[PDB]
Amino acid sequence: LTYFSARKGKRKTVKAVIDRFLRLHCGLWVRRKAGYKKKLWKKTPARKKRLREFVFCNKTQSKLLDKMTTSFWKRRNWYVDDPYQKYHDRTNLKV
Amino acid sequence: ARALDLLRGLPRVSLANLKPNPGSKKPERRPRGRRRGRKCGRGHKGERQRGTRPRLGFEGGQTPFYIRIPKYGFNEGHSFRRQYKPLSLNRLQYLIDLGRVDPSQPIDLTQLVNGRGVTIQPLKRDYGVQLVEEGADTFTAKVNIEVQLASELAIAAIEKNGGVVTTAFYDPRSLDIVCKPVPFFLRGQPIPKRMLPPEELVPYYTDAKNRGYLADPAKFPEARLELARKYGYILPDITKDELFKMLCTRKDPRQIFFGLAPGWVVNMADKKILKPTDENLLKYYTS
Amino acid sequence: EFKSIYSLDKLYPESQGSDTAWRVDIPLDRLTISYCRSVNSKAEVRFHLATAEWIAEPVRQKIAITHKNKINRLGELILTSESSRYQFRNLADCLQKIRDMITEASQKLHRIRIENMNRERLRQKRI
Amino acid sequence: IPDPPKHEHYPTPSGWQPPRDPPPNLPYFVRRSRMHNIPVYKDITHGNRQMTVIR
Amino acid sequence: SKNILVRMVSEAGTGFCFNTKRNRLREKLTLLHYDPVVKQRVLFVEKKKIRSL
RNA sequence: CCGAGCCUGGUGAUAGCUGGUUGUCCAAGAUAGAAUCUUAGUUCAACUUUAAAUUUGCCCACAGAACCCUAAAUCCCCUU
RNA sequence: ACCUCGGAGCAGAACCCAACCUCCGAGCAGUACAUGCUAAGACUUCACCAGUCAAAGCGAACCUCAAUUGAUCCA
Ligand SMILES: [Mg+2]
Ligand SMILES: [Mg+2]
Ligand SMILES: [Mg+2]
Ligand SMILES: [Mg+2]
Ligand SMILES: [Mg+2]
Ligand SMILES: [Mg+2]
Ligand SMILES: [Mg+2]
Ligand SMILES: [Mg+2]
Ligand SMILES: [Mg+2]
Ligand SMILES: [Mg+2]
Repeated sequence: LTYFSARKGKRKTVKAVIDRFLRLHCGLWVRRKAGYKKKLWKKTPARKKRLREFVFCNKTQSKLLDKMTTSFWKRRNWYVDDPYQKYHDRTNLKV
Repeated sequence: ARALDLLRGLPRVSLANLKPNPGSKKPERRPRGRRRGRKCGRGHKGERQRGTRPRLGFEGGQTPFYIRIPKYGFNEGHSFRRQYKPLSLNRLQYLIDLGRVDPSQPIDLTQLVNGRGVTIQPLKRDYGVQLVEEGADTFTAKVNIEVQLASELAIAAIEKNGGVVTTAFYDPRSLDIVCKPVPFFLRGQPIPKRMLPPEELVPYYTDAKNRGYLADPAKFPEARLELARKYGYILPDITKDELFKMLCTRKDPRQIFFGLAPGWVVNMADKKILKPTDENLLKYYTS
Repeated sequence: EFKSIYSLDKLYPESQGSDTAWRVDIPLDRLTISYCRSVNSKAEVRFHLATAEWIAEPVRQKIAITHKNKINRLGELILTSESSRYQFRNLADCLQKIRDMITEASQKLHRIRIENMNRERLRQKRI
Repeated sequence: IPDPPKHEHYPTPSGWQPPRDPPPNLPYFVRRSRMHNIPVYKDITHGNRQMTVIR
Repeated sequence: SKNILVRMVSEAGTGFCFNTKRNRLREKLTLLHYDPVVKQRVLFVEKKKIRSL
């Protein structure tokens, strides 16, 4: 997806997935479940909480957007007042 | 050695006796012949070989995965979010044991980055470095560490051993010169004066608990007493030791180095240091 | 050597001496402390209760009768904490619990009282 | 890199220990790195090759 | 146009709200509900309509 | 050679469609389906391939898997 | 003529299974307003999107029906 630009000849990230997803440095990507802001009146309480909770992504669609993004978005970022600091790293992972 | 005594008997090395490590440069495989030549690994018939496949992330008219997911405030203003690089007092204990940074003198981000303790990328919007509680044990530094951010355990551990902690904010172009001043000294311009913190970090750098350089010195004994009262350790009054003056060496705002000040132009080839000596220029650099 | 308009002496003239920035209960020397690990570092504090002069008389026995579980055979109150990996933070909430104990001293149970009432209404018996 | 200070107490904190002098007479020897550390390192490959190397 | 969806507002001024269905002909309703902020059953009055169903 | 002329230029227009794609030798290898202004195609699944980490995989033995409305079988399963 | 969803046979017995194959239906309604918040562990309409069940805890009392419906941006 736009492998080489015209003014510099570099990959170009689309700001779509920036607004939709978020990266952890281990290589994981999360997202807000769709349909969480529409027709909440008819949904049971168990459904709307399932929509409010975050969800990870499969390796394929994660790999797909990883091909899209550039190395700038993959670097380690040390934010302040960031709850994702505990999750950028991984612990007790075997195979 | 067993390596060299072979070469003396073996013949002389030249271009003809030259060869790389086997397994490094694998041979190129071009599509010419019976094996690859027929279709060259592009499929039988379709966009795969014709080259008119859709873009990446296309589902054949179906809504791609990246549009069906709603937008949320994950990374907005990330080019202005607050960032700082970690620094562990384990490493500080490690680096002083190696002797690259001397505890006899006041430690600083300049002495740190001159020691290559941690890299820093000011154009990647990191306004300094924070202390990290990991390393509370095995710490006898006694240094007058200069930092930007600081944790409560790091301050207590440093003050227990007799050291000194203090926060000091730097601007983007005021920090890149701090972490790397010599190329600006190849320019010849006067070093710029620092600024006050932004319109949200002032409560932090004015508070006494976090050792704010705007906070009063009268409140630091109170904060020291509460930390000793908190984590249960004696409070060593550092006025006794001979180097108490060194430990209290601190830079006022709008000054980078303890020696140098804004407006002071420095030169290395035919080494000289110069002043403006104009009332209009001098009184602003103090401001 | 250099003093800006935002300098310490200029901002707050009340404090001038650099020594002013470094001027000056629960005696640590009287207490006994040890450390171990089990992945968190545990801090074990121990001290004789009745010998502590810094605690007053009515507070001392109050802690004894209310915290009968933790006292040792030799008379020392034992206290432990292994929430964090940092022995300093372990020592922190240890004395905080002790501070919370003396303050309140100076100030399933539903099922338990049922059986006590059942036991009391069962023992109507004269010699 | 400056030669580190000769600490009166060993092993130094942070698990540092300089090499013994004179070395032990052996058929081999392992030198320290630029930072006077041990040249033992880790490495991950294929997501599962969980190995350690010496240089 | 049988039923109607209506919102209600916390009379305490906290701003907690939700929605429920109502008949087009039935009069205004006032019911209790557990406010997570006030943390007990409190009366809410419904104000207006949002959409028919 | 006018359902709208001819020449150059944009233009190497684009074409999910056809046409064809160059030396030698060896191994493995056709595989449920869902969605699509989608059924001549594409994305994912499944299958196949390479280089690896770990250990179970396969065949399966008694027992076990519905009332409603009498089939060959099937699922699981320690042993071997 | 149909384009989505649910039930029955084809598909008898773990699962799945199509035909412009054979039938019946749905795009609601009713009662509460804790139809509140969180949380172990799993299934999943053969991918994904979705859709599902829920121990326990805080806080309280002392949901039925089968489909009964609709993503993103934007307002
Ligand atoms: Mg084809
Ligand atoms: Mg062809
Ligand atoms: Mg095309
Ligand atoms: Mg490597
Ligand atoms: Mg003509
Ligand atoms: Mg072409
Ligand atoms: Mg073969
Ligand atoms: Mg088996
Ligand atoms: Mg599935
Ligand atoms: Mg429960």
